[PDB]
Amino acid sequence: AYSIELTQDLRAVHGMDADAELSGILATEIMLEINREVVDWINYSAQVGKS
Amino acid sequence: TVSKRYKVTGITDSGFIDLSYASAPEAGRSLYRMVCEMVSHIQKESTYTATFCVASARAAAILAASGWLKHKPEDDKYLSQNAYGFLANGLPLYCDTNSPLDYVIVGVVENIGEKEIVGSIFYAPYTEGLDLDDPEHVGAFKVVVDPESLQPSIGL
Amino acid sequence: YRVYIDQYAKQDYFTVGYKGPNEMDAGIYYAPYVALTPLRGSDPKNFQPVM
Repeated sequence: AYSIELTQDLRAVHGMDADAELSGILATEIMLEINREVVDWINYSAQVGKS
Repeated sequence: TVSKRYKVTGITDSGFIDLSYASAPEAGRSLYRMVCEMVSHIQKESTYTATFCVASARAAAILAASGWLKHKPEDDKYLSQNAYGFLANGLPLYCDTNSPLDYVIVGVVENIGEKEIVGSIFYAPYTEGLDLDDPEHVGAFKVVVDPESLQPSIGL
Repeated sequence: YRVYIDQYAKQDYFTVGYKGPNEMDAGIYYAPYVALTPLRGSDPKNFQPVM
């Protein structure tokens, strides 16, 4: 939910693509979380060692 | 809401002149003195030559009632078709027909070229950074199609 | 062994796992279904985009 007045600002001042930056942080966030999930089902589901 | 109010002690005191139909263009030219004086009160304080004039319809007619506002067929070229005519002083007189005053503004627009552009109310639209079809449109439309009734909504 | 860091770890540890040759022999199954299908739109009243 990025503003339509943002992209024009951010295309002009920073040259960055606005949209393609959010699609950058959403696509990365889900694949970071889905990846933080399985590592957290390994450490959740792992027996206690040295016992 | 910008232009410095022009007040002379004799007549224009209270902030503006009062013109009555009595006797002749003597009322209509008595405004053309105030336009001429406002143009020389730009050249003192601003120092720029005051290249236009703006007046509400009713107050640009009594400045046309003075005579000395000559549109005429051959003179079309220099007034860019928007002007109501040229004051004999050499200024284009842009009829307003909108604002709620009956005012007469004098102002300046001068671009010496390159990066120096000076004149009242700089405007200066911003599209740069946006993808437009043709440069001159100053902002782009957008279409939506409400997802309740599917009929579109267009906005700029 | 193959040692993967856990870059976010609260105290400290090592979790010794197992991964068989098969994709079947695991201990936990990460099975994707659809991947990050992007979705676009715009707020219909104020014309401003959401994604």
